[PDB]
Amino acid sequence: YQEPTDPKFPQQWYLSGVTQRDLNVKAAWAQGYTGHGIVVSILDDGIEKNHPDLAGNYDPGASFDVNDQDPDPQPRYTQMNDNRHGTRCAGEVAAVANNGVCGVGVAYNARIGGVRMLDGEVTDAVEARSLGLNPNHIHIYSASWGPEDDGKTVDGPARLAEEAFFRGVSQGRGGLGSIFVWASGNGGREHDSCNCDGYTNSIYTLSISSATQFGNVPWYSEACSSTLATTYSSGNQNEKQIVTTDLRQKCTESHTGTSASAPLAAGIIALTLEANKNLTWRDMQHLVVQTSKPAHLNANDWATNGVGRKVSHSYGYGLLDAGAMVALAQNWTTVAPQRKCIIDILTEPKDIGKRLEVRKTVTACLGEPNHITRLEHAQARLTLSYNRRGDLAIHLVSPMGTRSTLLAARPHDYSADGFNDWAFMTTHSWDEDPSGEWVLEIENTSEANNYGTLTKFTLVLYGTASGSLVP
Ligand SMILES: CC(=O)NC[C@H]1CC[N@H+](Cc2cc(Oc3ccc(N4CC[NH+](CCC(=O)[O-])CC4)nc3)nc(-c3cc(Cl)cc(Cl)c3)c2)CC1
Ligand SMILES: *[C@@H]1O[C@H](CO)[C@@H](O)[C@H](O)[C@H]1NC(C)=O
Ligand SMILES: [Ca+2]
Ligand SMILES: [Ca+2]
Ligand SMILES: [Ca+2]
Ligand SMILES: [Cl-]
Ligand code: NA
Ligand code: NA
Ligand code: NA
Ligand code: NA
Repeated sequence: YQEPTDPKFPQQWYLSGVTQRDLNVKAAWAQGYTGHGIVVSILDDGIEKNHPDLAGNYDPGASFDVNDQDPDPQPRYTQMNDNRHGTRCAGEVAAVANNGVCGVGVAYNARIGGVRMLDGEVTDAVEARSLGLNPNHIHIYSASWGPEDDGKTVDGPARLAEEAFFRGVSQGRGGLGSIFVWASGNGGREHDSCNCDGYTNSIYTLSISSATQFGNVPWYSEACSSTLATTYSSGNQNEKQIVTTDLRQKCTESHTGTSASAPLAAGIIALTLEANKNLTWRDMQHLVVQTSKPAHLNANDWATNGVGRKVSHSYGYGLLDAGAMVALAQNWTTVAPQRKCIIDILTEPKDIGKRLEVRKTVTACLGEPNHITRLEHAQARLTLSYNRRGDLAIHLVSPMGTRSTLLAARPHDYSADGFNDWAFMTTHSWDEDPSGEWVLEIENTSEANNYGTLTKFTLVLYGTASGSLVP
C-alpha cells in the first residue's frame, strides 16, 4: 500500500500520524477500503462542487439546495467568507487523493455531495427535505449543527423532521436505514449539556464528540449520555487543527470544533460500509460501540459499564478506530429486529423540591415479543415542571450500576417551561440486561428554594434478546 502524496497529507495528523494519536485510517486503506461505491452528503451551507479537490468525487445525486429550491448547492460567496463550512466538511470525508492538491478525505474514493440548507431560514420542512434527500442513493448524511448552542435551549426535530428520521432508518438505503452522523455540539463554554439537542439525542443519529491533539476535552465540547464516540478536532493554539478543502478553491489548516469531528466519523463509516454494504443503521452503531478506543483520552468521568466497556460523557466509547471498524464489519452478523419495551413508571406525580429519587424494578417486557435482554439505547422520557430549568441535574442508574447523566446543570437556562415528554437518551448501558432496578435522580444543584413536579416518567428500552458477547 502507498500512502497519499498530496502536499498537505503530512499535516493531516489525525490520519497520517506515526505515534498512535490518530484514527487508524491508514490501516483501513491498506486493507483495501477507500469508500468506493459509497455516497455521503453534507447537510450544511453548501458545497463548492468545482473545488479542485472535490470535483472528481462530486455527486449531483447527493446534493440539493433547499434554501433556494433548486438542485445546485453551490455556496453564496461573500466578502466575509460565509458559507464555507460545507466545503470544509466535504473535503474531510472525500477530498481526492494523489492529485497534488490539499490533502485527502478519510474516504477518498467515496462520492460526496451537499445540501445547501443553512443559508436561509431553517424550518421543519427544510430539515425534513434535507434529511430525506434521495434516501436510496445517499448512504450516509453528515450534520454538524442543530439548535443554538447557547446553554439555554431545549429543542429537537419537529414533526416533519422526526418523520424523516423514521422514514430514513426504516425504508432508506433499501431498508437497511440511512446513517445519520451528528456532531454533539459546540456549546462547552456556555456549559451546554447535549441531551438538550434532540438531533444528537436521537437514537437515529450516530453522535460524535471531539478530542484535542494532546488527548483532552476541548473547550467547546458538550458532555452528554447520548454521545457514542469521538474523533480528533481542534484545541488550544499549540495543538493542530483539521486540514481540508476551503471555499474559493483553497485549502485550510484551521477547521475546528465538534462540527469538524462529525465529517471525519462519516468518512470512517463510509469505509466501514464499503467493507460490508449490508450493515443496517443499528449494526453501524454496534460496530462503533465495540471498536472505539478510550486509550489516551483524558477525562475525569471514565466509568466501566455492566459489560466491561469504559464510557465517558465527553467521549462516548472513545476514539473511532477505522482499521478495527472495517475489520469487524466484514463478517458481522446482522442484529436481530429492534424491540421496544415501554414502562410507565410513576403511580402518582412526585414533588421535586431539592431532590427526588424514583426507584422501579422492571422485567423489561418479560414474556412479550418486546422482551429485551440486550439493551441498545435507553430513554427516560420525562414530563416535569420546575421554576428554573438549568438548576436541575438528572441521573439514571441501570440495574448493572451504570450511572448515566441525563442532564447536567446549565447555569444559563432560566426557563420556567420544564420538560414536556423530553426523551433523554443514554448509550452507556449498551449490551447490558435492563431487567432489575432502575433509579432516576433529579436534584436541585442551586441553593435557591426551587420547586416543581415530575408528572410522567416513561422508561423506554430498545434492544434485542439474542446474540450477546462475553463481557
Ligand atoms: C415547531 C417547529 O416547526 N419548529 C421548527 C424548528 C425545529 C428545531 N430546529 C433546530 C435547528 C436549527 C438550525 O439552525 C441553524 C442555522 C444555521 C446554522 N449555522 C449557519 C452558520 N454556520 C457558520 C459556521 C462557520 O461559518 O464556520 C454555523 C451553523 N446552524 C444551525 N439547524 C438545524 C439543523 C441543522 C442541520 Cl446541519 C441539519 C438539520 Cl436536519 C437541522 C436545526 C429549527 C426549526
Ligand atoms: C443482508 O442481511 C440480511 C439479514 O441478515 C440477509 O437476509 C441478506 O441475505 C443479506 N444480504 C446480503 C447481500 O448479504
Ligand atoms: Ca442553488
Ligand atoms: Ca487532494
Ligand atoms: Ca448543544
Ligand atoms: Cl420508536
Ligand atoms: Na450544535
Ligand atoms: Na444520536
Ligand atoms: Na460499573
Ligand atoms: Na437484572
